[PDB]
Amino acid sequence: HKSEVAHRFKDLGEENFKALVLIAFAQYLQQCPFEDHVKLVNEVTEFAKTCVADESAENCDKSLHTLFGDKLCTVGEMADCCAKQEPERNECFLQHKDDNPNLPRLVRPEVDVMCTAFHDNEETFLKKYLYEIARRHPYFYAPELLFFAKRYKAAFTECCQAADKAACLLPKLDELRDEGKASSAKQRLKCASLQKFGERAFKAWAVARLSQRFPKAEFAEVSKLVTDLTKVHTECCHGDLLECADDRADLAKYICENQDSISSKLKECCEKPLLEKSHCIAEVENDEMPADLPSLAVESKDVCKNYAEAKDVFLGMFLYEYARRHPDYSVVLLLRLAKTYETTLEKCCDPHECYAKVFDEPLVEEPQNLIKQNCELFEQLGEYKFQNALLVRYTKKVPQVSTPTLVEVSRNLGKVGSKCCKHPEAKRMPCAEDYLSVVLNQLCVLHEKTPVSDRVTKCCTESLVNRRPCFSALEVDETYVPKEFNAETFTFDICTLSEKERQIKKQTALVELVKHKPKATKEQLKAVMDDFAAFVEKCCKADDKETC
Ligand SMILES: O=C1CCc2ccc(OCCCCN3CCN(c4cccc(Cl)c4Cl)CC3)cc2N1
Ligand SMILES: COc1c(C)c2c(c(O)c1C/C=C(\C)CCC(=O)O)C(=O)OC2
Repeated sequence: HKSEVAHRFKDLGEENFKALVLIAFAQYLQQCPFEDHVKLVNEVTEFAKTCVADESAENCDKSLHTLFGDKLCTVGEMADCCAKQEPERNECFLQHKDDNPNLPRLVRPEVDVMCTAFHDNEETFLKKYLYEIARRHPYFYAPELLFFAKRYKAAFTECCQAADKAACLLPKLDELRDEGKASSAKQRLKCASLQKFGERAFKAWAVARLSQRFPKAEFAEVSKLVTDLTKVHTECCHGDLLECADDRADLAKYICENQDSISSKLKECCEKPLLEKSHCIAEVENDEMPADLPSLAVESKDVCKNYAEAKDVFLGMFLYEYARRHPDYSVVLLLRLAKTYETTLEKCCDPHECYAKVFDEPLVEEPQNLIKQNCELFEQLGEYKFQNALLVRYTKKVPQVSTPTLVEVSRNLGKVGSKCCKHPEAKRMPCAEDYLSVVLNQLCVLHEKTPVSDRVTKCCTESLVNRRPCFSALEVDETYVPKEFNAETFTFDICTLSEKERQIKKQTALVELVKHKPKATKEQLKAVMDDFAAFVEKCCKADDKETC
């Protein structure tokens, strides 16, 4: 339409619009109180209704960026992003998006406290959810956040009328919260690939993953879906959230109305309501690959004639054909195979006798031996021992990395052994390798915020695919001569916290111990980690309390 806001408002409805806009505000200005934005959002919503009645009305033709930026610049904690033209302002807000914004961790009130607030003002409760999530996750998938919001509303609507509200609601919120971090982590990688590597980098990745999942589809179908997807995530990762959710609603539409040309596993995904549609398709299982499929063609003579007539379309089709056949090959491995074949086709183009042994070119043996060998060690140590085993070997590599970043990163890295070492041989690499680069991007984004090491940054700026191999061969930091002591930190209130929170601290000290004593042997190191745990347990099981 002529007016932009009215088009989105109509398509999405007032409910989603209101939610989508609020999420937009919370992700730009992450510091502003809950109440102050709510005021801004409703003003935009109320104004949105003006343009719906009549698009000709003043200020309606304005772009979504302009309208949003104007109402935000109305609220020493001043970066001063209110800097003239919209190409500058919006990109400014995008620039300032704090991955780790430093906000108090919200504590979870008692079940009875939360249920009553749900009966008082149910609207306010759900808004505070979108608010607090969008603040601490500025690169969260907005339309995926709307889905989680509804599920949040379902848990309270169901449990708070139960006999035992605490046994119902708590298992779920913990479940929702785990999925929250996962949905956030995964979506940050999609924004990193785009904004730090390029649209072609995102297209390539998308082609590969889709191909494995919709192998029954023709090439241009997947090619279509890649274009449509890239446009959704680009909109989302750039603040244009309204266009993001709107397109994604349209994306699922065109998909469910063309299932037979795409996949068979969308059967009941398209049974679920509007939001539940998008979520299902995103996670949908890989469709069975068609039987009686060729391999190659045994190299063709017209290889360089077709590679020059449509390079990307060829390489894309290569990627399509190869990925659709190998559900067991990780996207990272596949992109390596696609990049090894492209450079072979660049130098060689007697071409035939040059690119004959390309498919003979080891890239596959590396991840295989990686997963098999490590899951062995993970079975030997266990999650908390493997985490601990990694916390040392990684602080060793880069002691300069802040302890918090070392902990969470190393924590989440070990958790690979719990997630993917369960699957058969075939479902490991699509699980592990993919999940690894997600956690690896966590480090990169945290590090990029407060950088203190070149080795870490070297891998992050390098090829996204080569991140893992690069990080595994950073050697051990020798020039870490200064290893200053820490008096106050070791001094352990720690007994009112959950068992999980307790271990996290015990792991915080593990890093600090190596940061003070790098060359300290793991044999004398292991002794300290056992006693320090034996001390905390002993001095709280006793009537010492806060004296020991
Ligand atoms: O913040 C820091 C400080 C500096 C630093 C240096 C190196 C580094 O290592 C990344 C490269 C190895 C990746 N491992 C490979 C093994 N892997 C694993 C775990 C369980 C099961 C399975 Cl199957 C597997 Cl493969 C976990 C991920 C991390 C850090 N991090
Ligand atoms: C498997 O998820 C990925 C990942 C991990 C990456 C990329 C990617 O495109 C997708 C597919 C995108 C999806 C499923 C959108 C969901 C929907 O369909 O609504 C990428 O380029 O970097 C990494």
